[PDB]
Amino acid sequence: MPLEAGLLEILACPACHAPLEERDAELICTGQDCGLAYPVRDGIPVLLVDEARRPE
Ligand SMILES: [Zn+2]
Repeated sequence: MPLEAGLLEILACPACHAPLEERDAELICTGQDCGLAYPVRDGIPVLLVDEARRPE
């Protein structure tokens, strides 16, 4: 009962599975219901919905 992987190189949002767009030091969610923004902290990206930031 192995967990699904499907190439870990595939880009997909944390929960709102959809295309992601990198911008400078922040990541922007792209897709139909996407639009959330995730800033990089200490060189580490944020994949938490609660910490996700809304469009400026
Ligand atoms: Zn997304």
